[PDB]
Amino acid sequence: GEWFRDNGKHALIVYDDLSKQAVAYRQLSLLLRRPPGREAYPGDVFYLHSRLLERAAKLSEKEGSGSLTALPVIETQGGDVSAYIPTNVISITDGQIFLEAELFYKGIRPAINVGLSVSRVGSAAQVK
Amino acid sequence: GEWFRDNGKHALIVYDDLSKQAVAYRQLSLLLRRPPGREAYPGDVFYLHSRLLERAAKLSEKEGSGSLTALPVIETQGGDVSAYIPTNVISITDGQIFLEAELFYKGIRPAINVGLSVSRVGSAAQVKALKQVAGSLKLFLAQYREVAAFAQFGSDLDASTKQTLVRGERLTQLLKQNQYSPLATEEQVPLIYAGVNGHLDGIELSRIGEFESSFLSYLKSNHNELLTEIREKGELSKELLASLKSATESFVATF
Amino acid sequence: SRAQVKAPGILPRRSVHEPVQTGLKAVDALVPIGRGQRELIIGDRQTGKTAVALDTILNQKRWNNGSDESKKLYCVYVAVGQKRSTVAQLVQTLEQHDAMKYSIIVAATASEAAPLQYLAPFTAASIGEWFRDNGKHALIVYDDLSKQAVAYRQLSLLLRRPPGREAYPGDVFYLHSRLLERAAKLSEKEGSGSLTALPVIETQGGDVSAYIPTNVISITDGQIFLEAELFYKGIRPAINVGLSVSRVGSAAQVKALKQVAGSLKLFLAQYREVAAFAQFGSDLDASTKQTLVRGERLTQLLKQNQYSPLATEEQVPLIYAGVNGHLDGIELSRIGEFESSFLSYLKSNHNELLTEIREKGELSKELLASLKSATESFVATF
Amino acid sequence: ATLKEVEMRLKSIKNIEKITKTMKIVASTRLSKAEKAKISAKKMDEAEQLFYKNAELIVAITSDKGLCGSIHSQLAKAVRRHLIVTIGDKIKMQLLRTHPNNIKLSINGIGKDAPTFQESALIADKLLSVMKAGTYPKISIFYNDPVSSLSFEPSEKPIFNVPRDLFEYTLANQMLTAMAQGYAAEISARRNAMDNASKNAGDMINRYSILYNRTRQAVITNELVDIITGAS
Amino acid sequence: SYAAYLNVAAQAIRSSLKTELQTASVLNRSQTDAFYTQYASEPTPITK
Amino acid sequence: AEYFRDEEGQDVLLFIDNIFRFTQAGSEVSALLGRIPSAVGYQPTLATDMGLLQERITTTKKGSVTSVQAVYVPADDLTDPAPATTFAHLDATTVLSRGISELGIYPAVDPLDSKSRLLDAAVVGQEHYDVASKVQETLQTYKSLQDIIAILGMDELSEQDKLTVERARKIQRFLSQPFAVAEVFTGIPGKLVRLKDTVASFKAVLEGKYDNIPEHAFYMVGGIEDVVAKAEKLAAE
Amino acid sequence: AEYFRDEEGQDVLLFIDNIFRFTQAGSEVSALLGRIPSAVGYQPTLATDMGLLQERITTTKKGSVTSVQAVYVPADDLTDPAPATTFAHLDATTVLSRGISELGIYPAVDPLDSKSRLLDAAVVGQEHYDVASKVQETLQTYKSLQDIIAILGMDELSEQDKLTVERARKIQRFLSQPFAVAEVFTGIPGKLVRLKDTVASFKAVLEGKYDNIPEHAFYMVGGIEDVVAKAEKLAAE
Ligand SMILES: Nc1ncnc2c1ncn2[C@@H]1O[C@H](COP(=O)(O)OP(=O)(O)OP(=O)(O)O)[C@@H](O)[C@H]1O
Ligand SMILES: [Mg+2]
Repeated sequence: GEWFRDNGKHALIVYDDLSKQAVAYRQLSLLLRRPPGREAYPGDVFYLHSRLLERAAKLSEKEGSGSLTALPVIETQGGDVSAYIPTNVISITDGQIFLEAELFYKGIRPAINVGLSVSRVGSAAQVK
Repeated sequence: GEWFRDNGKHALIVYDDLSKQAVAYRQLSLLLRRPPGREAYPGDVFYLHSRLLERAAKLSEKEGSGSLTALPVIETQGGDVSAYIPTNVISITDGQIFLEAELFYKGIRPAINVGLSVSRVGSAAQVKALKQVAGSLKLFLAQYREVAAFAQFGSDLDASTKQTLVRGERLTQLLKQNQYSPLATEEQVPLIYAGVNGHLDGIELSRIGEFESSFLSYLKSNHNELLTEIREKGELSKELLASLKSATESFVATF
Repeated sequence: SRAQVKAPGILPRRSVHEPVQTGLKAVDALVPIGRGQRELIIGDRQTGKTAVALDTILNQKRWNNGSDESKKLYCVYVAVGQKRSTVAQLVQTLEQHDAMKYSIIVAATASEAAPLQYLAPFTAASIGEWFRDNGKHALIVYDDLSKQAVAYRQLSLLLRRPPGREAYPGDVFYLHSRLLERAAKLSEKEGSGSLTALPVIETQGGDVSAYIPTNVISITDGQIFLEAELFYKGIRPAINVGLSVSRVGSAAQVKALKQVAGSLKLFLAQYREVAAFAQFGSDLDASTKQTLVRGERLTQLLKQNQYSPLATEEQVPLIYAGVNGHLDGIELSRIGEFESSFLSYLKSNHNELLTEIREKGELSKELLASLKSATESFVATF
Repeated sequence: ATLKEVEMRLKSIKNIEKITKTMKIVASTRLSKAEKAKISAKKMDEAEQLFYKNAELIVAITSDKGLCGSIHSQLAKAVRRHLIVTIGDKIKMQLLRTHPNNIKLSINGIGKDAPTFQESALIADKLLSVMKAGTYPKISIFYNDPVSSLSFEPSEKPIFNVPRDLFEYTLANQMLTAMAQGYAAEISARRNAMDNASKNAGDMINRYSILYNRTRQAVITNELVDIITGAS
Repeated sequence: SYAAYLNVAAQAIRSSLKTELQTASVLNRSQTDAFYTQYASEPTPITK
Repeated sequence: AEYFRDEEGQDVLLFIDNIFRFTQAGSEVSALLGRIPSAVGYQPTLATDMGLLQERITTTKKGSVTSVQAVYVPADDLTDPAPATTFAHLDATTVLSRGISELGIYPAVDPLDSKSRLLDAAVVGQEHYDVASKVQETLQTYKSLQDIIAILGMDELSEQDKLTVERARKIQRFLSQPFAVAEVFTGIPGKLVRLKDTVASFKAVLEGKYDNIPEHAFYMVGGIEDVVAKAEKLAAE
Repeated sequence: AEYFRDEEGQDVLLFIDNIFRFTQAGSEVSALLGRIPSAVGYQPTLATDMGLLQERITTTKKGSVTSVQAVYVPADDLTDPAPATTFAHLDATTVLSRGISELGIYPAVDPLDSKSRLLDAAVVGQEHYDVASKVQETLQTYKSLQDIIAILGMDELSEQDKLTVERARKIQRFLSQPFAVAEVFTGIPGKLVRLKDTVASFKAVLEGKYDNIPEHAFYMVGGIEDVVAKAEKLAAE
């Protein structure tokens, strides 16, 4: 994506899903005897994701006006957003679209919980 | 026990108790510095208890048709079965007999929770005389276990539940018995019969023990032929059920 | 004096029989602290612990200016893990109140190397032990031992010693034990001195099952448990009278306060039993409604402001008026107006009752009857 | 936070759910009698009402036991909207907080069982003896009516030598007729209320059953992190 | 008093019933537990 | 203790206070020796260390070393490995609970949480087992109704359960006892009661013979033969 | 900041966002430095590595530093070693909580867990102190009744408690406030509310002046005058 970005073109990146990248990094680490932290995850999972998602940036006309848009996906156990990896990616990211299973079964599809959902840049991108 | 199993004989093995075996194995492994797992236990505790238990078996005729029967004991703290070793053994075994403190200190003895206890195999092995009479005891007890919560209210209860409350009390008082007094099937089937058929309803709940101890003496003294036939045949003919109804009613009336 | 000197043994001690007067109603009347005792002030963050220790320090002003060296109690405050500005504010409070002249502060602050945070409590203990060994009396407050444990853990792990529970070292119990029970009450043979310890502990999430709380609760003679649900309800200090306990008990209590704390404790136990039904007070039975009333009035009665400690001459009349039912007619919101307006009355019109409660130490019948009279002569006007 | 806390919370909630289930059941059993009573009493009332149909203070009725939902709330509110003799402690308290000087008489202990003409007649007698109710230019009875098996509505009903005996008798008749319908209504509202309560208990159990499992996984993971770091 | 007159006449018609016919309902009709207290000042509770 | 048993030929009793700290110190010494910590932090040798201590406390032909062991339960969790392992060895328990002194009866032993393995008809006799069982039934019936007694009152109870609560309060109080050592502080003279004089004294209360008597006559009296006298002397006052 | 404090003597304010990352970055490197890990996975030096930085952020006789620090709480676990250690280094602490955010009440501050050294009558005044104490009491009464409201309902509650619950729902909603930088993603324009106006408003609410205005009038408005204006607007709808 950073090629389209750096050459003036617009890209979008979907990660489906980062929970399993985190699991794989936990595996790779624990097999290297890296001491486990919270939820048995290594201490550097935040660094695993932050240096991935910070690359999604909108550049200036000095660089060429490219942009990379990141839509990471996370699976939540039992619907709890208070878990370690979800909270980390919520800290990194600029918003969340929370899809709730209760609404999905009710026939509300897409199951956007408009309450927990927020785009902290918001109206700036929205069409006038 | 495997000697008896393999020589065509029948053996029973009671492990009292395997939780302490798991603790011994944990000590043994941690002092050997083997890598622990959950609950400080080694990895293969499941392979300890399975390798122990499922040596119990009933053999084919090609092998002498012996058997070895295992009654493992597990001490559960606070009655929680979520623990690791209890979960493993509950998963290895063909059933469980659940003894509850809540029933024990309320004077029920043995404190068998009929709702949680299950035999997934033995119902085929059960004695026919007992099966015929006790088939409905599961249902009557399952209904009593519901109504027990509503009992203390009184007259407000419907008659279709008062009957349940009358039966289940006598049944629970029947199933309790003193220790080191194990009863023969010939003495067990008549009592479950009197109960399931509601003949004890005319007796005060405080006197069931007097009833049982008396009843045995009557059948033994005046209807021995029927006990003899029950244990010689193991199953109740059309005619034996009738003679048992007659003896039970003639006793209850004159009791 | 060396830091890790050995505590005194069985033989030279004498039993705790004299009070460490805190001036806090909820303590002196329900969980008394004696001279020679070890009382754990335990509670979650920002719950009132340092306030308890500091009110205890500040209440000694009425005795320490005295000439009778047997009553004055010197103080030592060990700030372990605290930031220097908190010690600056504490010294400001003690200077304002003129309590510094009888207080030593020992400060192993956060920026101090972990060895010094581990070592400061022992040196402060050795400072107090001088007063003990010279026939004087001392009160050593540790704020707080959890952070000494954290420092000892840092030291141990960087020394590559193997960790135990919760990453702590194996011998943390031996760290705190040989610290705390250096507190003692010595017999006339050894100079009658005393050292009293008030270790603070900080409970995460209210969990007393944590390793260091589980240890220190086992070393101490009692615990003052501070809880935040009580704080936000205006019960301040937020002492859970049900979780708090003293193992020295009545022996450490002022006699006049004992004579009423017995009934106070019984009634608050009855309240703790019925309290689940507190909100639906109307539909309950007469006796349950009465118990709820009296217990709520007493719980409100036990509250008092910060840096405003009370004399026992001011505690006895109030706990009496509460126990003996007089306050039942007073609306729960006016009890604050009561204890303020009553003592001012007692001091004005009935001074001899306070003078005798203070001097004689015991409520005599000739005096208890006059106290009943003097409380009726107030609830009537109130 | 810890396992001993979540498990104790869950046990308390399951106890609340059982305590409410038994209450629902007993309210379902006690109903048939109340409905028989309401029908018989209303069948009596129809006869006496027919006469006024062809020709031409407040008593407020509730029981003393609560946990019946809005039975006392709606009726105290209807009485205030109309704005006194209170049968039952709860309407008594509702009125006493608002207008303590207006209460003239209170009766309690009646509602523990299906009403009868003994209670109604004795209440009428003490009423006509202490208050001399028959002199008042107006008398009105406030009571709850079971408009359906799952709802109720408050209601006011008037009380206007044949005339003397007739009024004195119709007083007891209408007090009985109101007490019966209020008893049925409160039983029904004590059967629907505890139903909602038990279902809310079930939802709370289904939440704490996730919180518990999360704490279980966390506890195991951390105990094993400690063991491993000790073993490294 | 006329309602209570009917009450005592009912008791007369009721106790005169055969002792085998006095079903639990007939006893229930005769066991009013109510208490009364006139009123915010009010005296002690009085049985009906 | 073992020497006085095997070399003095007499029955002795050994107090250990507190047994929790034996396991605590074992855990310290194991951690220091570098042994892998087990569960919440105890030594793997916990059960075997407790065994090698306890199993010397036993009866032999020359005598018996009896033991009364104080057991500190951390965080009130009877499932902590220390008390859990201790319980496997001891067969009599005596719970001194604050919830009994809060209402002012000493010794302050909980009649219901306290329990014994030896409460068996083959050991204590059927006459004693019946009395004990009906005591643990009356007290438990009372402890079942307390919510009802509070929210409602004692009038709502049936005449049966009103009698049960009366006899339960009388029994709760009669289990109190003045110690022969409390004579100094409490002043009360102190007395001890034989097992017969106790079993029969409670049988008489359950049989309702002394239901005529108030509860206070049971409060600090060593046996019913003195409860009668206290009743008389209180009524005469 | 320290040069501005000491060398220039000016007044300084230092914003640090987010200081948890310092301890996390130390944790990431501790394992590779060759240290045995402590609790849930942090480095041994957490408490002192933190202190060496934190104690430099302080006011001195030479100059003043006003420090605002953001402290991340992982997994919403306020008990994580890092926040638990940071709480001791701060004079004021406002804990933003997720529940208050799901309820829609931005800026999501937990009115109870938030605390300050200056909330004493000697500084803020007795009126202010008592208003804050009554707010906290109302909200804690509301939080103690939540189970009852979930299962039983609000009908059971007493007359004082229904009022306290209505008033708690108003108060917790009035602590909401729109921010001029949040307008882009909330739409509601910003409001700045003076201290005196805030005290007066919450006093008027506690004293019962506005029991006649609905809860929605308090949401995401500024002062009490805006509550009245919005009440009139909603009524006109
Ligand atoms: N009796 C009281 N009345 C009113 N406020 C009190 C009382 N006691 C304490 N407080 C308040 O509680 C706050 C905490 O005081 P304290 O220093 O005792 O807490 P702490 O237990 O030391 O918590 P930490 O040391 O973790 O900050 C102070 O701001 C103080 O104003
Ligand atoms: Mg402090």
